[PDB]
Amino acid sequence: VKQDMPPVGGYGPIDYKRNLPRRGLSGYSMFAVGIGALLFGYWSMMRWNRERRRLQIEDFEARIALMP
Amino acid sequence: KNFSLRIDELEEMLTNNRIWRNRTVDIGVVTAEDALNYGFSGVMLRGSGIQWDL
Repeated sequence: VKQDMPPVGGYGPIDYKRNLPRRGLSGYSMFAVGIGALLFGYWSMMRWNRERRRLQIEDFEARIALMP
Repeated sequence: KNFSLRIDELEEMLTNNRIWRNRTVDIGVVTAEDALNYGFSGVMLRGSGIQWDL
């Protein structure tokens, strides 16, 4: 007989498309989430600085009463 | 099959990497007159201008 290696009835297709999905976002979405996180940080820090100045006024009362 | 996938993944990795692109943009410019008379061949002559293939 003859037992070389041919392909049996042809083989399949080999792909060559530049497969790129551009999985990302939109610039409006970026700007929205950035401004939202920024405003959240600014508000919470504003409330914390208010509380902190209250406590620093309490330290003022401490040194003012203690002085004589 | 696997190498078609792997070379798509190399194009995934590099190739619109900002740092590699803007690392190498405008270096090694070769005019076609010089590409002929300086005796370059193959990948250079494909890579600049003339439509030649052995």
